[PDB]
Amino acid sequence: STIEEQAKTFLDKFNHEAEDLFYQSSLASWNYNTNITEENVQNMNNAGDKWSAFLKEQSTLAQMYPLQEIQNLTVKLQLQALQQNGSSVLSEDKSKRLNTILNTMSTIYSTGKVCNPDNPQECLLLEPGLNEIMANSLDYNERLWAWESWRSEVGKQLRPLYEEYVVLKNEMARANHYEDYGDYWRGDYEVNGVDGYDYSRGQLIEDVEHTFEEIKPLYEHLHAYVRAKLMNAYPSYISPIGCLPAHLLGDMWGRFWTNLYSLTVPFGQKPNIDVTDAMVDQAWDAQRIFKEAEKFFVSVGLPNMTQGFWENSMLTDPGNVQKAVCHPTAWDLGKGDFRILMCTKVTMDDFLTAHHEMGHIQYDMAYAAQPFLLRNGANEGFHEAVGEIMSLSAATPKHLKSIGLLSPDFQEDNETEINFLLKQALTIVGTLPFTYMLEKWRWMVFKGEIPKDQWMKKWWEMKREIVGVVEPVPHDETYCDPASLFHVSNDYSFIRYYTRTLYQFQFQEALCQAAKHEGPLHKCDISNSTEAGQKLFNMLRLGKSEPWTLALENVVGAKNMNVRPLLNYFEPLFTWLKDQNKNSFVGWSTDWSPYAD
Amino acid sequence: VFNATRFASVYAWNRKRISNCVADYSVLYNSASFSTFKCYGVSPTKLNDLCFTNVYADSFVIRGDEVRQIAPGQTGKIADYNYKLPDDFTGCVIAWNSNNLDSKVGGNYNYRYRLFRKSNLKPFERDISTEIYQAGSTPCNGVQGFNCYFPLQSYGFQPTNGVGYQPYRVVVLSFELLHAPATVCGPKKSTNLV
Repeated sequence: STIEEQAKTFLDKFNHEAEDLFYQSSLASWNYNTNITEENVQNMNNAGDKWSAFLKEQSTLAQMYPLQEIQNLTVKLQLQALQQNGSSVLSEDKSKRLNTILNTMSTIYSTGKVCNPDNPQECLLLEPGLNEIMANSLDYNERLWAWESWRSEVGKQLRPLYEEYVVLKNEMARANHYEDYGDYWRGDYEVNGVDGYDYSRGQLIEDVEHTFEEIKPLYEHLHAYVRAKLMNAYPSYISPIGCLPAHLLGDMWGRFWTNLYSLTVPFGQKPNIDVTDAMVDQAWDAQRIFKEAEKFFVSVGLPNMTQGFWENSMLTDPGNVQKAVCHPTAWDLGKGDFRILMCTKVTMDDFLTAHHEMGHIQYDMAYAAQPFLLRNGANEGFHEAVGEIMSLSAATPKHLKSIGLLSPDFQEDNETEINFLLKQALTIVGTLPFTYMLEKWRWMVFKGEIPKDQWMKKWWEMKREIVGVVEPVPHDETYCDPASLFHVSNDYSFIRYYTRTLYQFQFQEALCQAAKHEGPLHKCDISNSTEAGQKLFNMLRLGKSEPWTLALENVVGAKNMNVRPLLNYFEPLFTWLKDQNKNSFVGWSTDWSPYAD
Repeated sequence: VFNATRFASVYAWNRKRISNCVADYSVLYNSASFSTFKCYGVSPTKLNDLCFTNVYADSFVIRGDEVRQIAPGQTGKIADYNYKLPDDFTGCVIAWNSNNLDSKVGGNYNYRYRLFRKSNLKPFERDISTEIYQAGSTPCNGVQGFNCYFPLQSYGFQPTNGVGYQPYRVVVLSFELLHAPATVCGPKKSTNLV
């Protein structure tokens, strides 16, 4: 009689009908990625539209069950996502024009290219063409030509398409009773209905801004060290208290500094840990690479992989006849069908990536018993965070020596680990400032605090203050830097990468306390320890059915994000960088520019 | 019985009456052709020495995770709304993976189930009624709509599905001893003569 019974009935029949259409929609995309054919391209659109229109048809009946009469927390969470109308709230024109802007901006990204200034005939596309050249390019002009010319025909041309994306997406948030479109993404962390665990959407701006203050002393030292090694190349453009060029970050957007690890090696007289030459002599293939990782999850207590998982895996690309995307991805369809599509070579990264790609599948097995709408991570940062903790355990010399990759007589000391922390710091400490910088800029533009003319004026003004990077060539409001980015042009969450760093480290410190490991954190290894797996398995099966604030307390015992695990794991590196920076100036100034003298 | 090409749906499950013959259960247990075999109230080795008056062999197909709901005094969707075992049920359960037969490319919707019912089914009760289920007080009149749903649902069957959800053909034998004379008995021996 009560609306509760009617709501639970609508939710029971929704999981069955949605599981069949969702599985066929994801299955169609699998055959399209594994094999490029005219039949798979159409099946992805038909199966994709059938499932896309399914939620639109169920959303009409979901708004007829108010959440005020529902006293069940698990029931409101399932209807919380269905209550949203998506693009239905937008006008007929604004709703159809939105997909045209997303498809137009996404097409220019893949079709965009920059012709070689020296070779006008040869014109290389950004990916891989422009992303690979900028990685190993040490030239100042060669890197500036592709970096400066890209945003000229892209950033400038995408400005009118980006303006519509800002006005169109805002109309959707306002129809949803949201302060703005920026608050739309913050809704993933929204927590309500539980006394004391409530997490407001606006509290994210204060947490990300409060936690970033503690990372400054660690990043300032890491930035001063990188500027000292590269200061001998161009002392005029690189000031001691200034900032590093934007195109010298090692790649197009300067997201990860790992490419600079070669020249930033503190000690070149000592060997480095690499499994490439060790795996070659062992004569291992893609079939035994995943098998070795499957035994790791069993040592911690996690169930093994189903027979269909290993049988349906795609270990390589059979030439151009049948082509697939080598980009590692973990595909979860449904009905217990788990698969991974990746191109498997013999490298030290593929071994670490195998644990990451398998972490997503292993993570999907815990909450697989939850309802369709309840199957998901507690937030957007837990997806890749659970997979990083698995890779961090494999990179430790203790895990490598266990399976026999690294020689048992390999000497492990400060000089050996100091070089390892620097490699992980560039990929970790390097993305944090860039993530908080770009993510915070989008929130200000969407909120309306930055006029359209100040988009670029505030972009570089906040860049030197956050990441300490200055533009070699000044740009006007015509250019759009985020327009060229992959996540910004594809309408994907860019904040999930910032929180992933804080979440992956919290679990690393908590899981190692259960296994009773002593010494530095980077020396910890969760293998052979079945006590840490039982504690992490509890939250793995919860998913988003419970507030992420509550599930996070059962693991690390914290009700919010904390930077403490970031300082301890990087503590040994901070102590060494502090001494090497005594002869230099720690930090940078925002009053220095390469074109302003 | 288990070799039959097609089996009835969980709601359509057929009930076969077996009587007036001899039963050899050693071939089914030692054949290793079953995925899971369990009995309730009677041991498998004692069946050969016991004579039963009536033996009912149930046939149907259910999900892998749904097999755990088959037992005396169980619960769940398939147990309450489809097939339930009384607390005194003395029979046995048999199941094996049908993914190599029932499941086919594109999916097989021929096997359905009853998702909703106004109450829980009684022991050994089969209701094929397709009448629309009314969640609330809003009239339905056989027309789908708000608070009106179709109870029967089709099991998704494809070979790419997980082993847990793979369809399993289950044969439930109901052993009931009534006041009528006993006929079905275990096998014989007939040793050598001297």
